[PDB]
Amino acid sequence: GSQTFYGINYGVNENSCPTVDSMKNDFNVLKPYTNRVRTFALSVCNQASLALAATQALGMRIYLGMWIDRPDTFDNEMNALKNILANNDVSNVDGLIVGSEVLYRGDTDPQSLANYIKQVKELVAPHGIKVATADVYYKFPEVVVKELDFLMMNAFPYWEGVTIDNAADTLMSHYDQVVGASLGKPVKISATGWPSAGGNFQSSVASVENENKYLHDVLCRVKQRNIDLLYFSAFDEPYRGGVEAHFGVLGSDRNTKPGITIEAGC
Ligand SMILES: OC[C@H]1O[C@@H](O[C@@H]2[C@@H](O)[C@H](O)O[C@H](CO)[C@H]2O)[C@H](O)[C@@H](O)[C@@H]1O
Ligand SMILES: OC[C@H]1O[C@@H](O[C@@H]2[C@@H](O)[C@H](O)O[C@H](CO)[C@H]2O)[C@H](O)[C@@H](O)[C@@H]1O
Repeated sequence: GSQTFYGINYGVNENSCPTVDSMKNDFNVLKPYTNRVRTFALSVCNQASLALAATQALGMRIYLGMWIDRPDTFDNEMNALKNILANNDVSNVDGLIVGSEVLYRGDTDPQSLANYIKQVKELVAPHGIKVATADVYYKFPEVVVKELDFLMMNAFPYWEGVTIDNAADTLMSHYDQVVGASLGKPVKISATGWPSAGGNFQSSVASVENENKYLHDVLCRVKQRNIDLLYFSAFDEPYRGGVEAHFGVLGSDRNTKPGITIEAGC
């Protein structure tokens, strides 16, 4: 069952940073279901350095994310990347995700993002690390795609008001659109998930039964087409509030969630 998830997204509380041992304990709980995790920032809580130590001690692999929005974050994250290359083994890194939903938010223009990606690639390619960026299905302009090794899609049919019966079918449809913008490069999925509590979004209903269904459907669909998927997310995160506090496969105290069965639908 350590093949059930290709990988899993792992959240971090910036106002209450973990330790190496605390990360090791967290990743340990996940080991029966996966061998791979993903972090969202390099410098924040020094999380990238600590997660490399934790994954390596446990024999696991990792995707490393760079968090860029405000102008200063471009300098800070690049300096953190340089420190990582000098202070860490990186042989267990499957990719570097340069920004997440940068174009969706309008943090910067397409040409500027392409230039930053180009600089990142020049630094890590001799270390043997492939580069991507993550964004919504309608935000992959050619000028950005030209600089990538591969593409990663964030897509949540829940935030689209899509009903649970149609949700995984819609995910796959959005995937086909990213392929259309891919220039023939490989396409992966960096994030999708479904909340267990916190109300509804139009016809999209939040419940334990629905998260269970969505998990089964997506795992089946990506297996049929040989698509690599990072599920969102590992544990519930209360400090986000409301619906955003209920995306975990497991609970906030690292116990299992009653009603969730971890398995693929085919
Ligand atoms: O802590 C770094 C940045 O994290 C951002 O939230 C992330 C979300 O975009 C993503 O979808 O989920 C992960 C894990 O739950 C979050 O870390 C914040 O929005 C940023 O303000 C923050 O700098
Ligand atoms: O609350 C805003 C959230 O919006 C999400 O983007 C949505 C996509 O996931 C979804 O597939 O499409 C719709 C537009 O058709 C987007 O709004 C982000 O993924 C979240 O990070 C964000 O919090």
